[PDB]
Amino acid sequence: DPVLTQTPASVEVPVGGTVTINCQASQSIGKYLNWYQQKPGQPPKLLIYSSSSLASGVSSRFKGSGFGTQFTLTISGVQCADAATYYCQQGYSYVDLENGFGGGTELEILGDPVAPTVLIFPPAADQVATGTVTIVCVANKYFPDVTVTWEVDGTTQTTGIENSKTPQNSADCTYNLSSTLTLTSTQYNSHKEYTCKVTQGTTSVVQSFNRGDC
Amino acid sequence: YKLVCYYTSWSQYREGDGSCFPDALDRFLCTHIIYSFANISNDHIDTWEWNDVTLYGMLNTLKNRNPNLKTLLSVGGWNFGSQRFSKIASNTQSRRTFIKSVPPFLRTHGFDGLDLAWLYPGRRDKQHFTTLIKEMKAEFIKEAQPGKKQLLLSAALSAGKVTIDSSYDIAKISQHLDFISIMTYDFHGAWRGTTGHHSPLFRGQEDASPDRFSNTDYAVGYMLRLGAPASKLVMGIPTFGRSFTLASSETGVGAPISGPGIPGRFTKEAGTLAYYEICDFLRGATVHRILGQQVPYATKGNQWVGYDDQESVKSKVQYLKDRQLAGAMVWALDLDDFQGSFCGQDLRFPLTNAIKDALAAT
Amino acid sequence: QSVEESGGDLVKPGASLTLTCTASGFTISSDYYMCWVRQAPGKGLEWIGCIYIGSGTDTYYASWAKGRFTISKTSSTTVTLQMTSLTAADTATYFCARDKGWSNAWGFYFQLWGPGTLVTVSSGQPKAPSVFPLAPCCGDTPSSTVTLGCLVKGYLPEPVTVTWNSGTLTNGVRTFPSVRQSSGLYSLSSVVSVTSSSQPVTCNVAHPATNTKVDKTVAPSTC
Ligand SMILES: *[C@@H]1O[C@H](CO)[C@@H](O[C@@H]2O[C@H](CO)[C@@H](O[C@@H]3O[C@H](CO[C@H]4O[C@H](CO)[C@@H](O)[C@H](O)[C@@H]4O)[C@@H](O)[C@H](O)[C@@H]3O)[C@H](O)[C@H]2NC(C)=O)[C@H](O)[C@H]1NC(C)=O
Repeated sequence: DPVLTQTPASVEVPVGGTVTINCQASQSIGKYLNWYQQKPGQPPKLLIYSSSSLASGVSSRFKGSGFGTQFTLTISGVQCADAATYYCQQGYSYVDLENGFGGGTELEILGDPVAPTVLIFPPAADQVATGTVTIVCVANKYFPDVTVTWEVDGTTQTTGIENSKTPQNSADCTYNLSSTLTLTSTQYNSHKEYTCKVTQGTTSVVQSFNRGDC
Repeated sequence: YKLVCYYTSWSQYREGDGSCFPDALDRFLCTHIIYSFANISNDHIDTWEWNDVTLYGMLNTLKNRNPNLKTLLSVGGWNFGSQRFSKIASNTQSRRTFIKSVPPFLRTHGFDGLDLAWLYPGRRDKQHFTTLIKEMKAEFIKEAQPGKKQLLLSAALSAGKVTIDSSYDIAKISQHLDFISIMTYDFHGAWRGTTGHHSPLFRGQEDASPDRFSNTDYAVGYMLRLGAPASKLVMGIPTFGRSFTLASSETGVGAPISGPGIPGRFTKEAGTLAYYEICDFLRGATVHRILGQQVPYATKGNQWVGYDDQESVKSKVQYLKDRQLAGAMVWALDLDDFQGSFCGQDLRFPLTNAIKDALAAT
Repeated sequence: QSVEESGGDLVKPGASLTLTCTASGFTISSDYYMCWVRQAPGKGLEWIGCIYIGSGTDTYYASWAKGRFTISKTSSTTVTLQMTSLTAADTATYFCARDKGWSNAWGFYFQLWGPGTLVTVSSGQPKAPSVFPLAPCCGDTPSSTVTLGCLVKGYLPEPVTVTWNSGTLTNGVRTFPSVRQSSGLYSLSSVVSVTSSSQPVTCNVAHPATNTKVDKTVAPSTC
């Protein structure tokens, strides 16, 4: 059984830079190592078959190297649309295998910093009638990542918070985040001010609404 | 029939026309070409020389025009050292990592199989040799998938009765190897103090021979008796000679010698002359044919060389065809006249072509 | 050269389910392997098994498959992954891939991949999403361009397909990754930026598992 371990787990790289991923096999697998790029929500895309051969229509930015038990993918002129998870896979045989693939390495691509524009969405009128409310807060077109804190009457919420973040935009390396605070209707209708606080290192942008403002 | 031909990596460093690279080889000359030798480094099969990888390429591109050509990589050799091959074969972990390293290594460089060249196992390594042979063939079988041809496993074995008795479990080993190259040459050497042909076909004159065993006929018949199937035996025919420096005015077989012969200009090894070197030696030498051994020798001054030529080679191929052997093994392509300009006439590989032709003649 | 998986569904634990990989224009070569690779939520690729198409009789499976998984060639254009004794740990996306055959120069590689099909293993029942509109409720001035969204909450199993104005509005839409609540149900948010001329704005949510289709038009302000 050839078992591939991949390091580092994740890595940040500035746009136009160069990255090197490491893949190593518990047995010699000769020149038969494959590299895949997998963007969020998609099947993998073959980048390099055999230790170093380029698949059709893949850029020379992707250089494969290595033999035996240690391999390397080098991504050059790191494009903003290269943010993905990269897997290596042994291409030697299908016999007595547990899993031919590695753990995968994630690219965080460092594009130009942009501050987020924050929006807040009070619950629809018919959402309170179900006994549970969910307040949606959205911060758009930002980099780097942010931290979100919810406040109810200026008091920061310790529980009930739920965040979702879109992949980096292939053009500008920027995120979009939707954070939802969920409360029972009794909790919502007994407090007055609700605050969404998005903090980007030290800069903070806020958007608030009041239960009676609606 | 199989015509199994060795190429040696060191034949590239010989001066001038002695330089031999795998691309100087006739793709259609042999059925199998074996590259000698690979290393075992950190219990992985690995390169030996520096340009092995590019020379591996030269050899295996020969199969492009002759797809039926098979190539093997030979592991071991003289400079490997029995101790190190023993340490690898005796340790259960070293074997697995070694055995598991071979198939991916052979395939990346385009070899069709492995040729074991443990020269030579010890009396204490006989079982280790059998388990290594068995487990190798075992993995070659497991590793095969639709679209992957199972890799070949062969071995170069001593033709000496003494080492065969000590080191090989012929009966058991025969069942796992695809073919066996029996090294039926180098039977006589300078340490014996007498001239003697190093690759005689038969014992010949009963008085002349020192022992009854140092001849190709006995070796072949012995391995057959020990349980090697005739269909798996490949009989070694050398394209080189053993030379001696005479110690007296006598030039016959058994004449006293002072040591190995004067080194050749291209092989630069005392006691060895390539066939193309012999053609130069033959100028102004007298040639004598040993009647009962059916092989020639030549003498010029204080030099005595027993060698194989185009006739003695045919007699040997005749013997192996009558024996229904698997075929002939040539050691080595780089010691034949691969240039075709050294021995007179226009043709390259005069000895191994003589084998091919005798194998093809009915 | 196309590959597409089908049959991914919601299943009770202990049940079994059969997925199907389908081919299109395969260069009429048999010497290749068809394989199944699974990917659990937020975790790596996991090889499952392969079947040699030239014989349809040689099968290779991962060690952990342990005979629950059976791959069969059923047509010139179909192979089936048959899964038995499913558990929560089998909740994953199931991909189909193909070889170009064995090559001493090139080896085994998956050039063709399918979009995947989702197998959700849960004792829960098929549940349709509860779509709610989103808008700014304050008295802020009605800007010429304002972001509006509709919230899809509480559905099982994945996925849902959200479009705006029946596919005619696509520029400026952000649909966020769904999140799994502690309740095991899923929920996602989708927003769009329109001008006042793009009024009225309507979002279409489809849920194949329950054959749910809901249309919702969002007013530029709350009420
Ligand atoms: C074929 O494979 C062989 C096995 O790996 C190679 O042999 C190795 O060759 C290198 C050449 O540099 C040797 O390295 C030297 O080692 C000596 C002695 O140290 C060794 O022994 C001690 C224990 O006594 C051990 O702790 C060391 O790690 C070494 O193993 C040093 O004095 C030198 O400075 C140098 O480092 C290896 O010793 C040798 N290993 C073996 C097991 O023979 C060989 O080079 C390969 N290539 C060929 C033959 O062409």
